[PDB]
Amino acid sequence: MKTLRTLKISPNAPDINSVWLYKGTMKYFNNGEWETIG
Amino acid sequence: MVISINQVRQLYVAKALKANTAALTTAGDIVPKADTAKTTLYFQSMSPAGIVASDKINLKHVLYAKATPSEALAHKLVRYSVTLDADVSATPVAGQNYILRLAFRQYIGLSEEDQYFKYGEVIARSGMTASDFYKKMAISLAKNLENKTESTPLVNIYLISAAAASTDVPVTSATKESDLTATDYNQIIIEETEQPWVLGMMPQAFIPFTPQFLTITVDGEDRLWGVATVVTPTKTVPDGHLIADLEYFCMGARGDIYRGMGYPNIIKTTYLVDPGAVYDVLDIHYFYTGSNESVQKSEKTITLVAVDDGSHTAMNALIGAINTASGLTIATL
Amino acid sequence: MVISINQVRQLYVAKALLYAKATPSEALAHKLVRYSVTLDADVSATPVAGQNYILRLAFRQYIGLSEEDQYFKYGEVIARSGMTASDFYKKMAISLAKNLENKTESTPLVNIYLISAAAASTDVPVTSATKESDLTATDYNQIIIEETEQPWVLGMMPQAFIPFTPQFLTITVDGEDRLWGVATVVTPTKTVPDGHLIADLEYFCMGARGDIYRGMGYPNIIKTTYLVDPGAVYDVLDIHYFYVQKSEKTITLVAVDDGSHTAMNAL
Repeated sequence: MKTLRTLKISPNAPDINSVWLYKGTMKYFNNGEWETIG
Repeated sequence: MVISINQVRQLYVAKALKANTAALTTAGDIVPKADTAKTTLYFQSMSPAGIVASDKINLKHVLYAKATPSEALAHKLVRYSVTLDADVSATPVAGQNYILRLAFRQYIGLSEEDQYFKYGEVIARSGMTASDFYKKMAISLAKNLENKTESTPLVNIYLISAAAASTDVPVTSATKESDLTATDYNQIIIEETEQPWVLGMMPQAFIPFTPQFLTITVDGEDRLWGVATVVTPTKTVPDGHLIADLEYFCMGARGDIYRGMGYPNIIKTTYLVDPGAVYDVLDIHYFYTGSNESVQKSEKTITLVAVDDGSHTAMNALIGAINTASGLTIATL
Repeated sequence: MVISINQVRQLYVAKALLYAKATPSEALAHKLVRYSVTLDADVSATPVAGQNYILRLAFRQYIGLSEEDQYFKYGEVIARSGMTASDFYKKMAISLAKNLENKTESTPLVNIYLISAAAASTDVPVTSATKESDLTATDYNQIIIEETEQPWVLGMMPQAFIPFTPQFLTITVDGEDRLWGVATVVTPTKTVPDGHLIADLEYFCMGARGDIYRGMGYPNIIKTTYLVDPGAVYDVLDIHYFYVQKSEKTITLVAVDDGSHTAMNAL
């Protein structure tokens, strides 16, 4: 469905078509929220 | 409202039923006259300018005679019950846009090729239930459809509370959701409305409709979000705007065909149908054959309309006066 | 129809009373081929919710005589999230019946049945008029596609059949494309009776003694009364005899079968 081609290492939140990486927690933007992977 | 004819058709408004020619005093009186041999039937009536008789019906040359009630000629308005499709999701999925396309088919022009579409849209929220969906859907539909400065009204929108289930909750463009406080809404009723009417110039016409749904992305699947079924009709357009058009046409077979044309230089006909009253119709269809070789039939009909109040009082007395005079067996509605 | 002869074959009807051997009516009944269509448990026992499930029937001998006369009829059902195994077999048997057993098709192709899990020996018939409300049960374990009896004209259109093969397209399982089902030739249940094969045989073998120009030049013919009813089932006797060089000869005796083999065991 929705393909993501980037992974971003930032304390802040990236653009919503990117993966949020911060110190050991991975997040992604699904259904209007940043959804924690874990 | 121009109608078809088999051949010429004459109408006589029965506003009061008398028993003699001498009792005809007010415009709208009628009396069925016949022989004691029952070989000729005619209707003497009181015109707005004197006594006038109808044509002479040969009682051997009748084809059919039938009497139509008022509720047979009342148009049942079409209702459509819009609900959420339970197979797709019984609750609104969050973040999806719920668009509904109402497809009108006989908008202003006379064909199915003159079409019109009105939309309503709801973007669903995280805690939006089914009733809060139907509230915001009907607020959005009535905001688009029933604006005050439209050319004509198209459809009426009605919520139904699941506790009531038989009383329509009217939703207009002025309606706020502060007014709609019930928490159990299960459907949105969309129902067609009665178009305007001018006698002779604008006939009684209706714009039919169907609700159609755009697809939503439910679980990675583009599914259309709802179903629209046609529930049984609960309203009727009364007979009065149909009979006044039936009199406006049939008063040119007796009277003037030039109605209004060179405007101050016209004969003006007085019409005895009140358009805000229901009527019952009786169609005596008959013919004429000549003597030896003129055996072709001149198949014509004489219409009689009587105003009726619930139980058909004035028509069943009209038929009872015709049946004892003519010897016919017209059935009583 | 035209048969291959050992220089002659003459049929005599026993309506009332080298080798010789009687043939029962069960031997001359074409057992209609049944295929049982299921979902294979290797891929999934549940319909995968995003996939299109398409079944292809590959007919042969459709209108001509060859296996190059190939007819392809399709059934399809897209699975949903809440679809069960019994909702799949119900919705495909509806989809197969609209394509195969509708009003418009020029010839009968196949019969479509739904076996229920509670009634394993009872097959419910599905046609194009059948709606999803009629298939009320929630335990459907397979779909049966069975051959049909084709139209038959006496002596002008013989008894022949259109064989088929249910074949499956590929669904995406876990990122790989695999076939969604298994077709299995189970043992046949219903047959085709002998009345249409014997009445064409009696139509042919009576031209051996009588009129060979059957209806050619229709006002000037010799009409021959045929003594075989195509609505019965017949047991067949078959005596093969001969006459330096032999001239081999055949006699065929048919009699009505009432379920036991009387009137041919009485002959």
